[PDB]
Amino acid sequence: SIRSLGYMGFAVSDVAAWRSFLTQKLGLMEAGTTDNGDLFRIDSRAWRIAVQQGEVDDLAFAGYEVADAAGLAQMADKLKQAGIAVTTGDASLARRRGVTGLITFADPFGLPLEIYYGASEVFEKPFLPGAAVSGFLTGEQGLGHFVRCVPDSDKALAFYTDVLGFQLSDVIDMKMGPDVTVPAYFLHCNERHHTLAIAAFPLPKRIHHFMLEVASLDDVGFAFDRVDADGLITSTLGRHTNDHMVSFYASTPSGVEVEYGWSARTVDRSWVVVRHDSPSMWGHKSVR
Amino acid sequence: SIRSLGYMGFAVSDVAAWRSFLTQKLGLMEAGTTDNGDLFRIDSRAWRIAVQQGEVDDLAFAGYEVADAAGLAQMADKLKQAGIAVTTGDASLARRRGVTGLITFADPFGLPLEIYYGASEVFEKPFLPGAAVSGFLTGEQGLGHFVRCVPDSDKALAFYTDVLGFQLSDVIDMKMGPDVTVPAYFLHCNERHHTLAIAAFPLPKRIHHFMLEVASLDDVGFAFDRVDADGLITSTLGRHTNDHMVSFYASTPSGVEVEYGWSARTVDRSWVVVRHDSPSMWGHKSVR
Amino acid sequence: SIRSLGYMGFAVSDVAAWRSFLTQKLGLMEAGTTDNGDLFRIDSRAWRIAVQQGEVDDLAFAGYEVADAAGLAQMADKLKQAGIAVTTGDASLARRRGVTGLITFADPFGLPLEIYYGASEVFEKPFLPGAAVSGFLTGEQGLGHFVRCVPDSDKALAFYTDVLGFQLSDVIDMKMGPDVTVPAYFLHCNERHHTLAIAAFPLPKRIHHFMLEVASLDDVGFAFDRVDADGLITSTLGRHTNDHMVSFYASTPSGVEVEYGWSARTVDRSWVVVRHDSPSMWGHKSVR
Amino acid sequence: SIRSLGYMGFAVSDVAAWRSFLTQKLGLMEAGTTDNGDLFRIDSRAWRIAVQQGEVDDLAFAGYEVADAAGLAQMADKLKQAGIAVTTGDASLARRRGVTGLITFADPFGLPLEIYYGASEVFEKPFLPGAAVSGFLTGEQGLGHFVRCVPDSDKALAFYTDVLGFQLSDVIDMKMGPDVTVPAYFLHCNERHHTLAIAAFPLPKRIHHFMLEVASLDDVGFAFDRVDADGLITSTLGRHTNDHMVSFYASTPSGVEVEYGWSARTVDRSWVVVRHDSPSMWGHKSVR
Amino acid sequence: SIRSLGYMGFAVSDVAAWRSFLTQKLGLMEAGTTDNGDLFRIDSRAWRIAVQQGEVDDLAFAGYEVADAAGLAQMADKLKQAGIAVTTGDASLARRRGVTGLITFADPFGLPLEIYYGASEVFEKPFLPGAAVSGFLTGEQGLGHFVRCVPDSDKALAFYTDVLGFQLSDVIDMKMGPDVTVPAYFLHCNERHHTLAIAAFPLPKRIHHFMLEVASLDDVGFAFDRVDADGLITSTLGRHTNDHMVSFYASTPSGVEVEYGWSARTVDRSWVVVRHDSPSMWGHKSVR
Amino acid sequence: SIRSLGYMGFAVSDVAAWRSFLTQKLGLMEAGTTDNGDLFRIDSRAWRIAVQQGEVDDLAFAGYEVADAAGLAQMADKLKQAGIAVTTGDASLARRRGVTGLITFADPFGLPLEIYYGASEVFEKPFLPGAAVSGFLTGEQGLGHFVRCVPDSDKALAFYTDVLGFQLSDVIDMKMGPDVTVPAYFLHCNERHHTLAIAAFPLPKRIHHFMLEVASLDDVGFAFDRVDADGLITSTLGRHTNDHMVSFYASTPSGVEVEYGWSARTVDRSWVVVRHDSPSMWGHKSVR
Amino acid sequence: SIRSLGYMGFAVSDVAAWRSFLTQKLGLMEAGTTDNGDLFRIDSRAWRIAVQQGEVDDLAFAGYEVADAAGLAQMADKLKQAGIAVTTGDASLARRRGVTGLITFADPFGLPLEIYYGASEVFEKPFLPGAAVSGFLTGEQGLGHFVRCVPDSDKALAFYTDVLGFQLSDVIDMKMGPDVTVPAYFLHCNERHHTLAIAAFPLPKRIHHFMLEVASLDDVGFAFDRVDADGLITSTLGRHTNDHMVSFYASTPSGVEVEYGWSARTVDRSWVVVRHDSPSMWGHKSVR
Ligand SMILES: [Fe+2]
Ligand SMILES: [Fe+2]
Ligand SMILES: [Fe+2]
Ligand SMILES: [Fe+2]
Ligand SMILES: [Fe+2]
Ligand SMILES: [Fe+2]
Ligand SMILES: [Fe+2]
Ligand SMILES: [Fe+2]
Ligand SMILES: [Fe+2]
Ligand SMILES: [Fe+2]
Ligand SMILES: [Fe+2]
Ligand SMILES: [Fe+2]
Ligand SMILES: [Fe+2]
Ligand SMILES: [Fe+2]
Repeated sequence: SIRSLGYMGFAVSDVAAWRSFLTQKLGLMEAGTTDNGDLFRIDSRAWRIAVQQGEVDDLAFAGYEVADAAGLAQMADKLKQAGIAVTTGDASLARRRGVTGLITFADPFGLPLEIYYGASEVFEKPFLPGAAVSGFLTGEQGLGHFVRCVPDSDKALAFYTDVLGFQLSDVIDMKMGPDVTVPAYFLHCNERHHTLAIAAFPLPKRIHHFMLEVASLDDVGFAFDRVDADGLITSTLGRHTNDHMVSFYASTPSGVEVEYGWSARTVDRSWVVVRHDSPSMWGHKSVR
Repeated sequence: SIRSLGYMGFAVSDVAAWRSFLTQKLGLMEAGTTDNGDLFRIDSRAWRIAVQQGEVDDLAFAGYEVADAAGLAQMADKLKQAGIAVTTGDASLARRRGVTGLITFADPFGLPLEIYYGASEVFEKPFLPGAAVSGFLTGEQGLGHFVRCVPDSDKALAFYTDVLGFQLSDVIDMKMGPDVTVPAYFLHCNERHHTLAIAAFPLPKRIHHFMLEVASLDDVGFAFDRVDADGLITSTLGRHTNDHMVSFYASTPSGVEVEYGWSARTVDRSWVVVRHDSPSMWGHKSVR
Repeated sequence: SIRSLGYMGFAVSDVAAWRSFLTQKLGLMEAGTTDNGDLFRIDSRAWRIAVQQGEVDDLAFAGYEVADAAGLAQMADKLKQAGIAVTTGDASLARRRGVTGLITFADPFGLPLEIYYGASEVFEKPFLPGAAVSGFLTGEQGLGHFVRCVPDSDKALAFYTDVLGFQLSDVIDMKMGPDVTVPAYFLHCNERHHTLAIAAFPLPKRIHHFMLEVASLDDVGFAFDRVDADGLITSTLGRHTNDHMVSFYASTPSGVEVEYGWSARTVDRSWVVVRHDSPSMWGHKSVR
Repeated sequence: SIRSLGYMGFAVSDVAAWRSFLTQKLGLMEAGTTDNGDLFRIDSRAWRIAVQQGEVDDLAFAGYEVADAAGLAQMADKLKQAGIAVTTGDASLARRRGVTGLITFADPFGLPLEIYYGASEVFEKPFLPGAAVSGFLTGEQGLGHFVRCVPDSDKALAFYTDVLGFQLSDVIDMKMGPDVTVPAYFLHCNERHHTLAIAAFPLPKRIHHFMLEVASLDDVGFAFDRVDADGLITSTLGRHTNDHMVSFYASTPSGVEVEYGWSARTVDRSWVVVRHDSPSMWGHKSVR
Repeated sequence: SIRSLGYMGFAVSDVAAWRSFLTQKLGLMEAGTTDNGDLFRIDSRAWRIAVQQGEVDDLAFAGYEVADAAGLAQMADKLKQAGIAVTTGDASLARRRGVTGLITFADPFGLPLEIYYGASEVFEKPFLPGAAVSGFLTGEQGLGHFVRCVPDSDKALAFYTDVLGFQLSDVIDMKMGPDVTVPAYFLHCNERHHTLAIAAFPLPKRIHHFMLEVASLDDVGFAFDRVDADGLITSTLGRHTNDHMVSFYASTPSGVEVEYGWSARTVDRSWVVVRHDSPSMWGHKSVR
Repeated sequence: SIRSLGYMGFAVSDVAAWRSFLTQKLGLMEAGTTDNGDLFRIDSRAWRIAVQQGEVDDLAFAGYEVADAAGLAQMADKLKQAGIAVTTGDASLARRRGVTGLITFADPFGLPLEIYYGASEVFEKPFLPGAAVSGFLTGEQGLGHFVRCVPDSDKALAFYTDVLGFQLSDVIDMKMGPDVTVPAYFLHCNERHHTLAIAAFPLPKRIHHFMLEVASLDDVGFAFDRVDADGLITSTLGRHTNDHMVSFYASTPSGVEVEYGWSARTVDRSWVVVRHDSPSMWGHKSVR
Repeated sequence: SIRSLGYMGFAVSDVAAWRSFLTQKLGLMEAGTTDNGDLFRIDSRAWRIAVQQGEVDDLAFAGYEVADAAGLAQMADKLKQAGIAVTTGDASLARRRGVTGLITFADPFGLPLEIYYGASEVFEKPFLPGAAVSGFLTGEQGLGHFVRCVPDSDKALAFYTDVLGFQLSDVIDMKMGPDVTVPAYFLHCNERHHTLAIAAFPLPKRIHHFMLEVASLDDVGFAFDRVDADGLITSTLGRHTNDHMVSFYASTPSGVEVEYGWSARTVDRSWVVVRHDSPSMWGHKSVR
């Protein structure tokens, strides 16, 4: 059973731009370069984000974490029974990722996905942010979340809930013009309101944005100014209606956006599915 | 599995009287008028109470909330297996209610009931009460409760516990004269002591009263004076023996009573069924 | 320096009525009869209220407590310097009161007052209320408070603040008819909002009422019913604007009223004098 | 000794614009119209802000609160000894202000000031905001603060600290162009970081802005959108370096600005005077 | 100004009996033998109790602690001004006591007293009790207390309060037979209810008992059994009326009694002098 | 189901050296000598560590605790079904161990193991440490942990997880020279991070070390000095990467090492298996 | 009145060595270079430590902070009245230090001292440590402390307590060989146990060491390893007897030592002067 989103990899045209953006603007810690690419940390894990040179300028792969080898076995079985082509990652791939075991496959629309267990901790190399950030919120909530853009929401929903086991949190009916309303589905696999959201948005990328959550309002405020100085803000500060996250959005060097937030609410056992007609309570004025 | 009482609809002869009563006396928020009727809010939900023009001057329908589509499916199945005529609400009804999916049916004595999932939240339109009220208690406890008057308690009990899944909290043996003692059954479907009570009282209405719970004693005290000014109090302040709610009762424009209270105790896993011979510890002097 | 109101004595025409009223209706503990009269307790002190046979049917004397012999000396000095006739209570009076030392004198309008130190504690005879009362609030706040009716508020104010050292909390402009508005002054000598209030009300008694404070809302609710059963309620439950006490008023056998309340706010160092135009936020409907 | 800023009065050309702005945009409560003008509330006090028709379109007077009559006497004495012309407000003025006693005078540069005691509380008329605002922070910190623009900071400083008793919190060296740096002095008279700030800014008004503090971040976020809808924002959200208040600034109908904030830090006994070179840690981007 | 009782010395006929009694029965830590005698610890101080060979079999001296050299100077001055013969302890005595400076003198009835400052801490030799005791309560409350038996209470009271600065906590009128009632005065010099008590009891010793306070009820219960095994209990478990200490009394090898207790209440600024007619609420049955 | 490690027995060549080491250096309580050997306590249990004369100078047996007789039955069954030779301990062995029932068997490499239920508590003989130790952490976490050295980790892992039911916490890849990397597996059976660790280290003993956990940092610091005085430290203070325990290692008289630590983190339900490349975050410098 | 130690300046032969040592080993933040020298931060202040090129390789000056201009005036007066040559720092010096006002002078043995008020805060440039350090403890406790080596302790003591106003915390009798015992005096000017210590040690430097306090044990543990890697440790981890600080000592490039600690206890109003015979409870083994 998937416990959380553990890592993400980006294939970009300008690795140097990404390195500077992640460390200097967002405050991630540069963790060295390997055959896995330029590695970045936000907590005790050896790496959470990998940046590789590539033409797509987009998310290259995402890794979901299971608790142990038994969990990995369960997921592999579930995928096989669904008719999904799964490959047991070889020792070489596992070593490149710094994990104990992993299986690879793709979502219905081609995004490479990996499910693994036994990632590497580096408590002996204490996290030191590249910019003044009090801390990132990970732990049992994992890395954060991303919005997967798809041509068919229903097919995507079936795969992610029925095969991968994500549960629906809520739905937001996104009004994109008079004749267009697109539902965005927010899914969770742990306490974090959503680890994955699915929407049929007409975008050139695999994801609309990925999100990192910090520990204090000041972390967000300071980062906003750092990013704004280079004219990269896409949405002003605001609070979402569903996860109640206070955040701003900015453009990464690949055009993909990043959401930097704080104070999101979590999902509990008493949670009930609801719907919203707006994605924000206040703020989030588009400056794109 | 029913999680809570989510909404109620009243069909009344004087809509204007009801609008003024709910907002000015009780402090609910006017949420506009639609084909669902005059809508009123007490929290983040788009509406909790609907008032429509009608001859009965009584509760027209009540909606019970399930967590998701799977829960809706379970309830529909349970009702069918019991031989209850259930209708899957059409898109038109779902849109009128602002819900994602719903099924309709009636209790053994004709009260229209609806079970739904995915109601609408409006966090972007912050709740502002029509009178000075610090807040209403809803959340996982839902809207509040109401007492269903029935000609046969046993038949009602079987339907609500065996088919709808409510659990018994306790029973109060209501002494109505020397030769008449009527048991009132209090049922819960969540932490709230009771979301539904059943009693064979000789009343012209479907319910004896509905109850709204507020956040502080002052909310109750101030509302009492507002209502008393118009001579609408039916019972003085008092505390119930079973749910320990401190409340007063007042008459709505339809003759149906409303209970306005604070500080009720909740039901836990260690709860045991008990019986009482009085409905109140103190107060609740009838001024009818 | 006066620390609190320590005890009160009533001279009544019907001692038996008072005994039954204090124990059975209010829940005080009968503490025996001595040459000090019928004694009643509300806490660890040997007695707080004394009832003696007398014609006035009113408050006979009140005792204010100082911390020690030095404090007693200071007050005696302050009174003498003001030209007040003070008498050092003799051993006989001190023994009758159960105190270590005391001085006696009268307020400008004839109320016998006593200032003493070293009252008797009886921890070995644990307090057991005469009715179900969770507890009375005394401690550093003392016995409670009473409203002294006077023919001239200014003369009374000068004596109580300038000579006795009470400090003003606030003032309420009591509208008693179109052509009559009487200011009521509320004074404190410790954390309790007011230990004494002064008003020029046209009453046949020395005090409008005395107040006892209990530990929970239920103590008040249950007592209300006990008193109401005998038709002795004079004001329904309500909350005051100044001390925020939730209370009801009832008539004692002497016609003097008693206020029975809970949850009053205290005065701190940041306190500032204010004025009010109403004595109650809600409730306190006169049923006299 | 001045305890806090208690009330403010504005003399404006468009009273209707102000009424709508204060209630609908900021969420203040309309408290009626008297010979004191249109009254607005933010807490239990009968009024905190008065709006009168006038030509100046600016702050007309400010009232500082003392604890009692003795405090009023002390301040009057202090002012007289300093050679300031003080007038004991007559009963008529006191009644218009709803206070017990007050003295009037002006600061060195003509701003009418009033020091009073015994303002009116209206707990019986519970505060109900004109817009969704969880609450305003007042209490011992008073109304909020305002920045007094003066032609000579040193003369202003001497008057406010030496005569009125305000204490310096800190100083910010405001860089207004290459050849101009103006120090802004922040003063406190209670826990609130500053109740008054003084700066020699070249402005047509007596004050740069006045500030109201709310209870939650959402209060600020929602108000920002309400104000932004009418294009009245002058500074984006940001946090100050000295009081650590998270706020935005907006233009009132008189051109005077209002700061609406949350989460300011307070001053304690361990406080030490410091200096800053920037007024904001992040945000507060001028959109004027 | 005296801060607390810091140490005590006993001159006994059987040093070995005392050593075994203090360590094995009471749980004190043996701290070695010096020219100061056999030393015992209960906390971080180098010693709190000294046992020397002597004929009196009683308390030989007691040391009161001041905060510093200035405090020592003040006390010496106060004693001289009172006509008390004070001797500045010489380096030899200071070294024997392990203190920085001290003055010696005697109470009106011959008990040698010492006031000192700068005692020795031995944090490097962690306290290890001689029996299972969770801990002793000392800190700002000092060593504990003792009851000084005197032939004239008034003379003793004057010396201890007027010269040494102790303050009265309360008085207990000890009924010793029909024709004899002796007042016991309890005095404090810090938070501990009493550090010294004075009574004119007809005893052959300088003190009735000394008291040590432990951290838990079990410490008392276990010690009771250890002492009871040797038939040394003089009073069963009980709770005092004034300090609310739960304790038992036992006989030391010198006939002087020791009180071993737990959970005493402290004295605060709001404390007022009171009187009691019994020394115990419950228990303390004499088995002498 | 195994609840914890309950006791351990050592067979040593120098019993006297062990007695002095455990009590004087580590602070364990000497609990007498029986046919079970020299017994030592760390909490309420009659004994936790037994020292017997023997040639191996190593761990002789370890006892795992189940909750009751049903649990014992389950484990016996599980072992039998796995083909392990289990012997139901006879009354004589049970009496020697002070347990109610037990079964004996051996791990795949010859270590005698015992699973038992109903050990003896001795609350009537309160724990008193042999050295200044505030306390040991046991309770639901049991005695502590030990590292089992084995020739084949996989065979050991299968036995301990599949048969005994331990769960994997994490793995540390121990770099022992350029051509040697040995994985150490850490297993838990309760909240304690690990009760057992398995590694194929080339050591002459059955275990690398056993660990005792104390309540405060000072307990560790003081013990370090006691042990260092005799030159027995093998690793300086440091903190582990996996359990986050702050500890030092020392040599026992048998050559087997003991780890003495504080502040380890526990394992919860959200725990996920991870891997590390270093066993320590800081410190733990080998001084062997 | 001196509130705390605010800043320190070092005049060193190798500025580059110091820069690398402070940032990489200790984790201070490099704050730029000015005419005040290389500046380093540990909190919101613009700088706390300045490093200048110089021959002495020692502490060049220390700055003590007063609350405001009045405090500065008081200290200047106190120094003048004592016959100390004080110089009012000129605008140039104040600007170089980044303070509002300051006075300069020297201690009896030539150490340049400065007392100032109104230092610069830089909240807009959030602190980012040069190494992984969770945080430094400053606030009302100031920078930390240093031990001033003097040829005559009594003369130094008189100056620091009688003129500068420091208060004695405690004394440690340092045994430096059989025929030498030197008392070290620890003084405080706020809650920090000691801001200054004085001892007549035979050292070539003005101070034995300066101390920085961090927020967690790990900060100390990690720094220890960083420093140990270069062989700069002078004392192993240990805890002091007087301030209870857990720390290690290391050599700076100037030979002066630095103490890096955590968890020191503070001084309160109940504090009493004591003496110790050892400076450490455990650890602090000299490896010099
Ligand atoms: Fe879920
Ligand atoms: Fe997002
Ligand atoms: Fe239930
Ligand atoms: Fe009800
Ligand atoms: Fe007061
Ligand atoms: Fe009253
Ligand atoms: Fe101040
Ligand atoms: Fe402001
Ligand atoms: Fe006292
Ligand atoms: Fe005692
Ligand atoms: Fe587990
Ligand atoms: Fe270990
Ligand atoms: Fe001090
Ligand atoms: Fe130090």
